[PDB]
Amino acid sequence: KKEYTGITYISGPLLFVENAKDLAYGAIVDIKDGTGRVRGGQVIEVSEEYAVIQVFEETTGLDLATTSVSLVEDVARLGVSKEMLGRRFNGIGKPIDGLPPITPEKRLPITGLPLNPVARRKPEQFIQTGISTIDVMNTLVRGQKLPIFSGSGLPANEIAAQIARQATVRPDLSGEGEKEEPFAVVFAAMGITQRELSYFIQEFERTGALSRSVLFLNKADDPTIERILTPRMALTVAEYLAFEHDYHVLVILTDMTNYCEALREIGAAREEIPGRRGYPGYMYTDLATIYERAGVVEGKKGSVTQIPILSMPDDDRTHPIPDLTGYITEGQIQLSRELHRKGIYPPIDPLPSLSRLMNNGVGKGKTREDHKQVSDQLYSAYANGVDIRKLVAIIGEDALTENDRRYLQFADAFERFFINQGQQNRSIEESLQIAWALLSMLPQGELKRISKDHIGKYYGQKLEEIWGAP
Amino acid sequence: LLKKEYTGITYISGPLLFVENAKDLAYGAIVDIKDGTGRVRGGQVIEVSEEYAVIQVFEETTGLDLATTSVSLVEDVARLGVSKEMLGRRFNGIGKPIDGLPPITPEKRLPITGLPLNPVARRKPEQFIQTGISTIDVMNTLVRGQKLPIFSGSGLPANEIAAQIARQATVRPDLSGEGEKEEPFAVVFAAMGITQRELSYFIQEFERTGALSRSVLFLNKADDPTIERILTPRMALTVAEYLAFEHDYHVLVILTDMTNYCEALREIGAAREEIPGRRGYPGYMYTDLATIYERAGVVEGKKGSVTQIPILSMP
Amino acid sequence: MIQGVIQKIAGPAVIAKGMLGARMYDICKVGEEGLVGEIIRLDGDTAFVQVYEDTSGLKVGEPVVSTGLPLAVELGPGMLNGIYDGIQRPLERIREKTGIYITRGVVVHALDREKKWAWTPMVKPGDEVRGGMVLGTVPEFGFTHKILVPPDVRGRVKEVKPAGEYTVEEPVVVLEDGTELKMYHTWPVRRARPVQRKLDPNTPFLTGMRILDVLFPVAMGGTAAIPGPFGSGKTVTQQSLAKWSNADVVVYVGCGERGNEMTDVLVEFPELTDPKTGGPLMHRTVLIANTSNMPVAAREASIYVGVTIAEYFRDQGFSVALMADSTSRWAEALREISSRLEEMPAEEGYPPYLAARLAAFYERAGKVITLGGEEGAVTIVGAVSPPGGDMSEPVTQSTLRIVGAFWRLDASLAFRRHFPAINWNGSYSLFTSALDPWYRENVAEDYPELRDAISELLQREAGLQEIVQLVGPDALQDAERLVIEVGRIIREDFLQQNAYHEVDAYCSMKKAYGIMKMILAFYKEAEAAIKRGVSIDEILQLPVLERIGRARYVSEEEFPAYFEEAMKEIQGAFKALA
Amino acid sequence: PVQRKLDPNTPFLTGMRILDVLFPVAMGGTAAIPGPFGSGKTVTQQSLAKWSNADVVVYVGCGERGNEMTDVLVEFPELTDPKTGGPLMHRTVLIANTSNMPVAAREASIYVGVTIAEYFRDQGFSVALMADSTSRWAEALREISSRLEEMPAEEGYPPYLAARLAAFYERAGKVITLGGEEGAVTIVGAVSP
Amino acid sequence: PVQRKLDPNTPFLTGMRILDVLFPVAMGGTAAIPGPFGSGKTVTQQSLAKWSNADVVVYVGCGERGNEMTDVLVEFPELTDPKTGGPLMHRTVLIANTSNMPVAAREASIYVGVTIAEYFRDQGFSVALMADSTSRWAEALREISSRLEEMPAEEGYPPYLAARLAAFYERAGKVITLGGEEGAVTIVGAVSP
Amino acid sequence: RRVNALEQVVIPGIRAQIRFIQQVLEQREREDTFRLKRIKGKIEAREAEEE
Ligand SMILES: Nc1ncnc2c1ncn2[C@@H]1O[C@H](COP(=O)(O)OP(=O)(O)OP(=O)(O)O)[C@@H](O)[C@H]1O
Ligand SMILES: Nc1ncnc2c1ncn2[C@@H]1O[C@H](COP(=O)(O)OP(=O)(O)OP(=O)(O)O)[C@@H](O)[C@H]1O
Ligand SMILES: Nc1ncnc2c1ncn2[C@@H]1O[C@H](COP(=O)(O)OP(=O)(O)O)[C@@H](O)[C@H]1O
Ligand SMILES: [Mg+2]
Ligand SMILES: [Mg+2]
Ligand SMILES: [Mg+2]
Repeated sequence: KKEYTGITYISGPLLFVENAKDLAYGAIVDIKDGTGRVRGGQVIEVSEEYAVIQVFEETTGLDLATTSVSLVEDVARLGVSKEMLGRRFNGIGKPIDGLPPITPEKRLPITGLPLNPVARRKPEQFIQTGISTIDVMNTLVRGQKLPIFSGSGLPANEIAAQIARQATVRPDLSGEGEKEEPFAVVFAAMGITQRELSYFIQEFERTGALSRSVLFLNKADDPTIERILTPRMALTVAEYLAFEHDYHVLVILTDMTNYCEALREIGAAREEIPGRRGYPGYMYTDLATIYERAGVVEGKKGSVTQIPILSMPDDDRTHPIPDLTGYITEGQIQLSRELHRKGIYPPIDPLPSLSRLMNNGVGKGKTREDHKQVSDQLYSAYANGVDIRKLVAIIGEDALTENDRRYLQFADAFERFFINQGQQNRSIEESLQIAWALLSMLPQGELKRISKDHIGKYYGQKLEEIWGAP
Repeated sequence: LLKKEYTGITYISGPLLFVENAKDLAYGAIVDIKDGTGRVRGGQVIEVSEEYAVIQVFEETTGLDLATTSVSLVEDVARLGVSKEMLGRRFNGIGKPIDGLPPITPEKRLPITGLPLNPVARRKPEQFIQTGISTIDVMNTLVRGQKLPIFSGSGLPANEIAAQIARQATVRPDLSGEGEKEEPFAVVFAAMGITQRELSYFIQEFERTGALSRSVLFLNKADDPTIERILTPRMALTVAEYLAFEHDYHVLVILTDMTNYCEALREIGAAREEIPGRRGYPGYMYTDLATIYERAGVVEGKKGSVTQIPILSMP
Repeated sequence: MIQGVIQKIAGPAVIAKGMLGARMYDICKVGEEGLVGEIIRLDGDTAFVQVYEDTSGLKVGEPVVSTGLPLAVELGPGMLNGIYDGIQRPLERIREKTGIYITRGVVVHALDREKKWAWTPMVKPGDEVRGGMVLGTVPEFGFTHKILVPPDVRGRVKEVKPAGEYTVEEPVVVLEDGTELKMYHTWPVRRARPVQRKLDPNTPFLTGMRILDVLFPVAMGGTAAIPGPFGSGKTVTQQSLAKWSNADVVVYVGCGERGNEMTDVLVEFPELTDPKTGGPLMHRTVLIANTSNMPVAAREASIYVGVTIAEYFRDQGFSVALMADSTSRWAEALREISSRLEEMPAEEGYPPYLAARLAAFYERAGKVITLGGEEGAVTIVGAVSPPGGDMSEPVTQSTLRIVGAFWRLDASLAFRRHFPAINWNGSYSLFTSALDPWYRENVAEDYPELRDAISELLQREAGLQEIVQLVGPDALQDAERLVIEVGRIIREDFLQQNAYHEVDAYCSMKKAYGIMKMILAFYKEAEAAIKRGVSIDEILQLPVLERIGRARYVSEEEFPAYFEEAMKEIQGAFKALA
Repeated sequence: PVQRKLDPNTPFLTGMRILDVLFPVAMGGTAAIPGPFGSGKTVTQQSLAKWSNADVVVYVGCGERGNEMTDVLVEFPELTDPKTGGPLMHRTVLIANTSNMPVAAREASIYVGVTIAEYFRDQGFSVALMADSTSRWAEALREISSRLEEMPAEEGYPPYLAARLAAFYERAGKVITLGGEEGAVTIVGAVSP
Repeated sequence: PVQRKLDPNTPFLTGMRILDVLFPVAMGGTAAIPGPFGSGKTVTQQSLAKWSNADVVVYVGCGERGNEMTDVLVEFPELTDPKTGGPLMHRTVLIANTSNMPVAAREASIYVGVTIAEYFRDQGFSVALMADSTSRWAEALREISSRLEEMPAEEGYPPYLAARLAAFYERAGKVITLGGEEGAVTIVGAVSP
Repeated sequence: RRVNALEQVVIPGIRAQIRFIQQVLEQREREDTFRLKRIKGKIEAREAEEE
């Protein structure tokens, strides 16, 4: 209701307003110009002399004679409800699908509180993503943080959409049927363009995956403070759904490099000295406040799982953004440019990929008895095959021993069948079947990492069952 | 003599504090800072003007405040009371005994920064020192009045080589002439940033060989204040110069871990926002290092000498 | 008391006014919610406060109250079997009142103010008490907790409370000048606790891991570092040290590791067992737990709280082992704090005083004579995680300069499932020589020579890898093939240790001495047979290979017969040879 | 303003084998060609202006040589339009702001070019827009920010440079016009690191 | 001042084979000898002082050790000059400013030495001038500019360092003096990177 | 011969070049930080000319 009209300075994104000591730090304001158009802003400095407001959007029509500022909310909040499944929002909570706005049950601050370290429990259940190179060798456990590392031209958006469309939980394996629990996907896309926006909307709506999803979409021409606020609302909704309705939610943050760049620009706008390589000194803490909101909590049935996606700047893992992500998260999944250029999709390279909670989520009564040893054997056999392939170009294929040719043929068949799956939605049984059929090319007794009981139970199948099924 | 105290503290921020009405403080003077609890710290005036004076504190500024703190002048020039009776004693790098014995009686008080030697007043170092090490005595021989550091590593045994040099050093007058009559050979040992294991090893070596009666030890520990590391070699070289050029002693000075001195210098320089040098080290580091090494040598018309063997580990 | 009002808010930085009299580095309470922070700069009538938690919602004009004291920890009964964060707040009691989230501005106490204790005095009126002496004892688990007069208090006793049940807040001893002494006292974490005199390292710090206490030992009161990669044993070895070492109290510090990894230690540790009595392991340990999303000030101050608690328990007369996890994370917190103060970086962006802080942490360890006249020691083992796996990192370089031992783990041996994964070529220890008189006065007279012989056998094999990696082992001469086989036997039977096994996890000095004696007897008799002239396959045929392999799994009671039986058996078996 | 943004489904034919076969760009797409001096950005963009299948070409010489503008002014009237058969200069609009012209008029030149390209899109044409260097725009921004005495970003550029670049490149695309027709704008930008 | 500057056409004989055969220097030229520590700068300049054919030698020890000046002061009265006979010290002027001496006097010593060398040139002699290190002069300039709170250019050096260096070296050359005679000054400066 | 030549010559030179380049870049970063500090100081000092 009250409006302050003591504007004394306008330059770039900042404006100063005098006699405004009633505005709390971090508040949200409305800025009305002479023509009546209303913009938005955020208070970044409060003093006895004046308050400093960082303005969303541009400051074209503003002038000192007629501009006014009024308060909206002391602390930024978001109204949440279970009606939000199936809706789309713009990154500050405004719907963009043309439907009426939701009526909230509660309004929660977007900067959530940390979890008590004694309240957590160990993650011990897996998620079937439908991709063989992830389910078998780099398994995703409920409560993990597993980033995907990609590059400039690699198809990270396609893999993100495929995982969001195909992901599910498998309660029949865990408890012989157990009881069916709800599943939801929270999708946050930050700094995307129009082509990717159309692609995401079409992919989510063409197959009915929208009925269990919430989308927070932020375009590249949107204000940068919306980009800062975008993942926090997604995590607020995810935590609300998981710890107040016992949902199993999966959160996908589509590009963290855009978040880091927006953080750098916002920090430089507030006149702060940067840290290493021009990025802010508080970057580790700011990224930790986002990643560490996942996990599973003792006494609750729900869980939150995160899959951040980031693009390495020049295929450099010593860049600060991929370097600090390795200190907080549990492993990574790496895309390969060679596999992508050879025509293989999804181009996941198994050698540098790793999951650090795999052993707690597989095994007896969780996936199957033979999971771990099969994954180890596949890793070792592929590692041998690639070096043999490099040696063949010098010494020739006739100078090889008998088993080396078998390893080379295994490497070719592995890349052709296990990794390159296209748009198939393979269950874990199908992935293990293909993996066991691939290991049967190698002679029995060369499989050192697998015990003889599993070999007797599962060895000997032929790969023609998928050779004739592309 | 009377004492004067200044109570107009207007600003404390990190290692610096500002005193406004102190127009009678000389540049470079040493002050005593007293807080409400009665604890007394030390400081040095680094910039004085009409509006205020800037003082940097020798240790942390915890417990200081603008209502109770007072600043008192001690002396306009940093000085050390030196005597011939300090042979056999131990000190903490700021000039206070740590052996439990009573403090010495000063014959004189000398400025610790020293004065440059006149190049006309020097003379050529010529007397050959035989250490008994073939790779030194034959190819890289050591002469009285020389400065010859040892370039060590992280795990290499520099301390043992220093001890072996300090145990086996003789001048061998029979070969070169001038005739017998061996002169006293004092040893001044300055350790900076040293750890307890190295300190115990050095003390046990000195006490086993029996060289402690003719030795002065200045020991600075790793948990001491940073500023005390800066002043540690200056008092050692002041004592060495006094003994050598006023009592005809032949002094051998051993400076341990000059890398710690350079790191402390970088800390103090970065505290006062200077333009950094090659790897963050201050751009005046050459002058500061030269004011230490250039205090050795021999003087025409005098029988004493100062020999320096610094030790540093290349990173 | 000094009170003021907020003048300006800008991020975490708050400028208060009317605070004339506030001291530097005091702890304040900002706003009505009572968020805490430090004073970092005084300027006339103002003061610069840096709040630990988020400042959103604060308004200009809210009160600021200074407590007048720096960061301190409460030291007294009730710290064992407790889990704390970086600034000594109990997490269990926070969970009981606020739920699964840590809300800002919660108020708890480090020690429980409602539990009764049994007080047994050891002084009487008329006595003169100086700091560090014993006023009484209190039973806590299997220990007796000595109540100590604070180090800066002296006077004459006026009245002593009789035996009974009292809380920690009741004044048990009142002096003649009016001073009231309670069961606890506060001490600043940044100031070291005084002692009488520092002793020398002459007794070993047993770890239970054979390679660590034989090849690269560390003494009681020493310091060690362990730069391991992922999956290398950097966590299994630390819990093995917690279980099988000869320290009475263990302090474990997590300097800001991941939450999903902090849950592992917070869950597994309550289920362990104390090998001395069979009770819970947590009855003798103190845990400091931090995660990455907690405030940076607590993460930076985490290790000082642990070292101060370790110093307090040393002052009581015990032997304390302090393990710090990932000092690299602490260095990251230090770098962030320095960046917020606008300081000029050095090397890799770290502040120029990193080495000073690291030395000021590591040099608080040692064996001392306490102010009460007893003996105590503190041993620090600090893990290091280099960023790119390179050992030229500033943190590792500053750590290498002050420690007396260095256990370099490597993942190459973890790939091949060799545990522990210690690279014996790069590791070193500086306590090897000075512990030898203890070894020869306690274990056996020939122990240093036998250890040097085993080390020389391991060194000899290292030079033959340039020929094994050119031609296969089957083309090597029998003299060199013997040392290759003995090197494999040493590397796979003596350096290897199962910490999950019933008897292999713990190994005394005499058992290792016997195993080394058997291995050296095997090698010497095989070489003597070679001089007579034999094929290598008949030496490998001998049944004593399994009796020299199964010496790990024998119990300590059956060892003194098994060792002599094996020695006589191998002597007879090499008598029955050409 | 437009009515609806459409998906790209028709290639932008450039006449160059490697850029048309291996690395295609669509009709409403965007592209960037960075390289050091003497590597061939100007020749590539002029070949695009000569041989592409766009109806109208708008060429923006932000902070470049004047001899290249003279070359375009001289050579183009005698060439033949690929699809309409007339002179090539009858389908081209030139905006020239050379290196020695005043500094502050580079950003204005970029905006004027993109506004004219959006005007020709609303009439149902397909427009190609060439910006000869977007690095000179950033240099001009840095020069003005030096006088404004602002706090600089990574390399002295103002902190809002990325927002301006994103706002410029987001004006391309295939749309449905307010009059119900269909047009497109495709932007090719050159970078001089 | 001078009347005219001439072209150098006679050698400056240093007495060293490699410097006189492979890389000669003329009688009015300038040379620089850079190198790391302990590589042979001081020995080369002292050999030039002892054995060269110059009439008068001016040695400027700006910011160096005090023992080297003592060695020159002691050894030189006993030697003899190659030109005339008599002691070698009778043709030498020494300017000494050691490393522990005040830093601001490093700048003045170079100018004093070059002015003295120019004065002896005006009498018709041939003068050789040696600067023991010109890096210490740059360090002194850096320290003074740091006190002045100026903005540095590279490695903390003030932006006008190259102008001072060029003005120092430009005083060398073979001239026709105002009195009608002919003189020369050759400068050999050592750099300590 | 080829293996020994690579291991004893080619790798150490590349490693030394990498070390040198990293140190140069770090020095430039430090200088730019110092410039930014001076600029912020001037901005702060300008805002209090006449109060
Ligand atoms: N496709 C090509 N076919 C033939 N010659 C070419 C081609 N591309 C470049 N060149 C030659 O290389 C030169 C490169 O000059 P050009 O003007 O293309 O450089 P530029 O990268 O735009 O440089 P600037 O940074 O100076 O603007 C041309 O003048 C021409 O001689
Ligand atoms: N021409 C030479 N003939 C013989 N020995 C020489 C010669 N030049 C140098 N040396 C030897 O090498 C040493 C190098 O010392 P010198 O004083 O020449 O070094 P510098 O380049 O002046 O070093 P600084 O940077 O310390 O001033 C001499 O002390 C001498 O032992
Ligand atoms: N001495 C050992 N005995 C048995 N297993 C070990 C040993 N050392 C390491 N491991 C194995 O290595 C794995 C990794 O644990 P560890 O390396 O201690 O923690 P982190 O991987 O977090 O560094 C453990 O699962 C453990 O089974
Ligand atoms: Mg671990
Ligand atoms: Mg061009
Ligand atoms: Mg020299």
